[PDB]
Amino acid sequence: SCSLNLQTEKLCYLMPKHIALIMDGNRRWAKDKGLEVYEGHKHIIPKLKEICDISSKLGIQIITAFAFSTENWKRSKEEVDFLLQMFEEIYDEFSRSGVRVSIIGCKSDLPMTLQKCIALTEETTKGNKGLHLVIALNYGGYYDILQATKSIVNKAMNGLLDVEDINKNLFDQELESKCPNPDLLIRTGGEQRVSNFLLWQLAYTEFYFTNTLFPDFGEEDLKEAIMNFQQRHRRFG
Repeated sequence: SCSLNLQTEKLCYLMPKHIALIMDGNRRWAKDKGLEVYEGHKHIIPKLKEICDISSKLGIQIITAFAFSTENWKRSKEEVDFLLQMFEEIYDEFSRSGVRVSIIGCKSDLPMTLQKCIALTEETTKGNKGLHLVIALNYGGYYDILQATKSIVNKAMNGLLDVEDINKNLFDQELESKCPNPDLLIRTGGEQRVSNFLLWQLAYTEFYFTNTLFPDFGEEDLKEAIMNFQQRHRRFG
């Protein structure tokens, strides 16, 4: 059965509280400087830290950043190997910062070195009360919905819930990215797609696509995206 006409609520009841980031344009950035792809990749973590510090001053509370999609597993070993090595630098950039860092995604597929850096990073930052950075590493929208579905099937087979208890709120509590959902998605590098980043979480998100390449994306670029977000609310709010 189904019924939508008496279903009120809404998930989790002018500045965007939560920004989702697709950090694209780094390979393109390297190629048009005549640099190896690896020189572009090296900009990702330090640029993400720079955006966190700017965002924290503007009163943004959450950033979810798409660091490593499941599609990365389809590139040359050397490129994957570079990238999985490179993300250990999350410890160096964030462990002694004022940013609270969580990772979402399938940790088990990552080298135990990366797994332990990730675990150390979450542990040392867990007490920071400023911006919460969620880093999506080996993460997909399909993955999040499937791991949630599996969790609900387990609960049902152990008599913890009835099919009639399955609703927006119950499902949401089982996802790795939970509401409050992103108010604004920013994608750099010119593509106008979400590339299986978040699916469930983007239902009411404002989409902002810029041709700016991630390594050129600075405080000015961010304030422009936010002012655009504010004019959309005056027009459609």
